[PDB]
Order: sequence, then structure tokens, then C-alpha cells
Amino acid sequence: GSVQPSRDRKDKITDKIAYLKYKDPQSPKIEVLEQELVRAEAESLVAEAQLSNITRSKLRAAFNYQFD
Amino acid sequence: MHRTYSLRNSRAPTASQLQNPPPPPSTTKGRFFGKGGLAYSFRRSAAGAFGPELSRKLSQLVKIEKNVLRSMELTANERRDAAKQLSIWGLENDDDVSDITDKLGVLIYEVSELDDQFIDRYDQYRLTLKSIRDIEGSVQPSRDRKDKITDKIAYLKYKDPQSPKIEVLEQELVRAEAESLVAEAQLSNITRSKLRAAFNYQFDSIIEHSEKIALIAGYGKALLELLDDSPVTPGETRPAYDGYEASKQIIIDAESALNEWTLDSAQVKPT
Amino acid sequence: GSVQPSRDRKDKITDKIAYLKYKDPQSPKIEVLEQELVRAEAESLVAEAQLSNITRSKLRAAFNYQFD
Repeated sequence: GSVQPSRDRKDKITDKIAYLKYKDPQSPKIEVLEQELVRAEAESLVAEAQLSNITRSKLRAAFNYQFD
Repeated sequence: MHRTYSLRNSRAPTASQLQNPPPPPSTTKGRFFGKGGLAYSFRRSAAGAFGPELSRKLSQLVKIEKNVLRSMELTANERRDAAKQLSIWGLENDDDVSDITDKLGVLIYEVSELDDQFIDRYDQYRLTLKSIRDIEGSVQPSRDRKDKITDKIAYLKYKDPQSPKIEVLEQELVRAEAESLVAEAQLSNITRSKLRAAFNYQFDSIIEHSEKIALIAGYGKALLELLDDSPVTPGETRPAYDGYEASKQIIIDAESALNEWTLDSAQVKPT
Repeated sequence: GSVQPSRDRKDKITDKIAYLKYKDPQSPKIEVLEQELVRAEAESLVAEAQLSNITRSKLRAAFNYQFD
């Protein structure tokens, strides 16, 4: 649930990028939004990796404890 | 700066100062403020109060240089008006004075046009700086979030180490730290690459403008020989002016030299 | 004036293509609109060529007659 806002922000920012590049490619925020998008993409990649590790490690452990 | 090992406001004179003593301070430095305008001094303060903390000094610089640009366009219009007034006033005097004043007004109008072109280039450089201002202002929320999250981590680990959000907040903090590291790297690259490029463009505009005005000054100084300082006794009068062709040739040569000027044609060679 | 509707249609169709490919790339009219755009582009290229020839040939001739 805490990871989800990261990807929500990523999709919102990429939607804004698409809208700005479609309506007016020569926008003042031509590349600042793109750089913010790429740093958010790096953060979301780290978040997805840690989410996968923690989910798959606490599923195999909580269910192991439950089965014990 | 031409300062000296002294505790006074006096500055070390240069070779030009030794050859030509400096004139007294201008009589236009009247005591009101030197302000120019209330909006001029309030726009900067308004820009320097709100907005992101990181993009605060840069916004102040952008606003100050916008005021620079406004005052420069004002002085360009003022100088072109002065040239027009000189050309108008040249009629009442002799033919040689009229022609010389007309050519000088043409040169001053050309200087004003070059000033306007430099104004456009300055605005381009200001927009280049505005881009880095915007990117740093967008970067600032990332680090603001990082500090807020680390403060929350410290508070939670101090008040109750066995909190339900024991490690989710830490993982969110580390991913935010990775994002902030990428943001800082890209901010450094873009800031340091658009500072060295916007200022390079600004200096190119500066040297081009300076060379063009230097050529204008030299050509006007060579034109001023057609004017004569010979005084006439009250009874006598000069023969008719005949230096029209010389002035025409000198202004044609000035225009040709200005048109031919390029970046590689600059004769200024710094050591 | 008769040539102008061709380019007006070309810009309208390319705007529609951009809008459709931004809002939903997997649109049912995925490639029919693109093919219509390319055939309109060929028609507009022929129109521009003939407009240039006729304009530049009747300017040099009408003005030659006027100068005569």
C-alpha cells in the first residue's frame, strides 16, 4: 500500500508528459518533467524490486509458520 | 577589480586613468534611491520569498536580470530617441554640421539596433537560466520528502521501536534515497552544463556587441575629421561644403565592415 | 484557394492520428487512418508541386504582360 503511491505518481507524471508533448512540444517544462520522470522511474524500480523480495519472502515464511 | 591595498574607497588608476584623468562623478546620480521603480525593487523580493527553497536565489537572479533587460530596452529606446533628436537638430546649423549630425545619428541608431539584438540574446540566456531554475525547483520536493521521511523514521524509532511500520518506512526511505541520488546527479549535470553554455552564449553576445560598437566608434572617430574646428572671423564665411562623397564612402565602409563581421573576425586576443 | 482545403484536410487528419495514438494506441482504426493520411500526403505533394509551378509561371507571365 505504501509502494502504490510511487507507481501512481509515475503514471500521473507520464500522462502529464504525454499531454504536454502532444499539446505543445516546445513547452517551457520541456525536459525538467522528463528528468523528474526518469528519477521517479528509478525510485519505482527500486520499490518494485523491494516489494517483490519482501512479498515473496514473507509469503513463504508466514505460510511456513502457518503450516507449522 | 582594480582595487588596492588600502582602507579607502579609492581604486588603483589604470593606464587610461593616468593618461586621461577621470571626470567628476555624474550629476545624474541624484539622491532619491537610485531605485528606478518600486516594482523594480519589489519583484525581486516577491520572487525571493515564495517558491521552493532551492529555487529561491536563482529566481531572484532571474528577476533581477529581467529588470536588467527591461532597463536595457529602455536605454536602447532612449538612445534611439537621442539619435533622432540630434538628426532633427542638425538642420538648423551649417551644411557640414547637418551632414555630420545625420551620420552620427545613423551610427547611434545602428548602436541601438545592436543593443536590441543583444537584448534578444540576453533574454535567450535568461530563459536558459530559467530552465535550470525550474529543474532545481522540481528537484527540491524530492529532498524535502527525503528529510520528512527520515524525520518520521527517527520519531517512530525513538517513540516506539516496535512499531507496525517498522521496516516499510525504511524501505520507502531507501527507494526515495535512490531517487534523490539520481535527482542530485542529474541536477548537477544539467546545472553545470547549462551554466557553462548559457554563460558562453552570453559572453559570445557580449564580445560581438562590444566589437560592433568599437567598430562604430572607430568609424565615427574617422568621420569626425570632415567637421572643421577652423574659426571664422565675423566678416568672413567658408566656401561650400564638398565632403559629401567622403562621408558617404566612410558610412558605406562602416556598413560593409559591420556586415562582414563574424565570430572569427574579432581582433581582440586575450592573453 | 482550391489547394488550401487539401492541406487543411492533411493537418486535420494528422491531428486526429496524433490524438488517437495518444489516447489509445490500440484503436480499431489503427492503420486505416494512417493509410488515408499517406494517400492525402501524396495528393497534397502533387497539389503543392502544381501550385508552385502555376503560381511562379503566371506571376512571371502576368507581370511580364503588365510591364509590356
